[PDB]
Amino acid sequence: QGHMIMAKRCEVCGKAPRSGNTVSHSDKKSERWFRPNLQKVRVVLPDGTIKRMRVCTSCLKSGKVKKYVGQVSEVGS
Repeated sequence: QGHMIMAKRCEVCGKAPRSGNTVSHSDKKSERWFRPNLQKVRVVLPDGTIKRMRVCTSCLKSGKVKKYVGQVSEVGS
């Protein structure tokens, strides 16, 4: 393999979701289930719109993205 380049990655920074080892709690949510290491977080667009985008945990942790707050985890760190 290696020629099949159709993969799901961060639509914000382009990097792939290479870290999804974190068990969350109190979610029990399902937006067509969860993606492999990818959390679609509902963010706000500067054009005045709300969009679900696939964001990598790296970007989620760095929090340097245009966000509408889509993280309700009860643990700080």
